[PDB]
Amino acid sequence: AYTNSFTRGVYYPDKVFRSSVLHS
Amino acid sequence: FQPTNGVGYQPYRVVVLSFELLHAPATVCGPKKSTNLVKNKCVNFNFNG
Repeated sequence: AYTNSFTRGVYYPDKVFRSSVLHS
Repeated sequence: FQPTNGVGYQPYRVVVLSFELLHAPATVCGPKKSTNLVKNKCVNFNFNG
């Protein structure tokens, strides 16, 4: 069986807080 | 390992301390003391290094 990983799998790459920003 | 062996072949004990620097809360700190906190004034802060 197979399924679609729509948008899941994103995890905090760093243990530092950020706010209202688009970080690459 | 024999006591008569050359120093190059003599046994050496090795310990490697590995630590990752500041990215999260910490539990191993040095002997530094602490001080009270003051707000609304320009100060030199040192939070966990």
